Amino acid sequence: FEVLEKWIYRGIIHDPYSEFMVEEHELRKERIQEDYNDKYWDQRYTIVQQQIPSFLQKMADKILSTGKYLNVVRECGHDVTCPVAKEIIYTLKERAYVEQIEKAFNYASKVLLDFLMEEKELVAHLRSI
Amino acid sequence: LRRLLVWTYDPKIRLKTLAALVDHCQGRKGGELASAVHAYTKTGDPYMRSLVQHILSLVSH
Amino acid sequence: LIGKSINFLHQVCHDQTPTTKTDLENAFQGKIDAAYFETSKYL
Repeated sequence: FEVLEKWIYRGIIHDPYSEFMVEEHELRKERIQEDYNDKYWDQRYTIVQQQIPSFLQKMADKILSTGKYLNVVRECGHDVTCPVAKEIIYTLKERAYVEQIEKAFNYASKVLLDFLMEEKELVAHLRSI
Repeated sequence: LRRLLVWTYDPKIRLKTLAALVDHCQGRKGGELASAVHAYTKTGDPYMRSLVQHILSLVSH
Repeated sequence: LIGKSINFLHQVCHDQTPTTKTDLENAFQGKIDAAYFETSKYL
């Protein structure tokens, strides 16, 4: 869960091994300064079945989408960090993990959507279409 | 203590790992040695990673 | 590039500044960019 919180609160993995259920394909040498695949939302940040612990399978889509949103704000120059972090543990048929995953999810989407709707304005891009 | 198992458990790994690291880092100095000790923190491996990471912090100072 | 820019700034172009401002969890990308910005800008 510390490796998880590293992937969650900032888009960079601060673990210098890859054990985690998310892996990053290296498609950085195909699409750079242009998108012709939409690699972020297809399979660059993908999940792997045999690293799912089978109690995070209910949260799996959420866990993936969280840090996938963080990368495209942490890359361009916006300072983002954790708003708060708290310990989560596998407990028997009870969850510390769900409450942090949901708050993490809303923080992910809120910082991406707020940063985009002000700098690199989507509003004018849709209006000029 | 079961013929000295539980005495031996804490220095056992620390003897194998350091005896490995002294002959793996011979011919290597500076940043190349600092990478050769950060070479061991790579399958995650919490039992070995807890052991190496304090030594590496002084080594790469 | 920081070390190059500040050494060219010292030995040739004077108005010297010293002190231009396991993991540290993103302190490299913060210290290095700030130092780089200041040294090359003043040059």
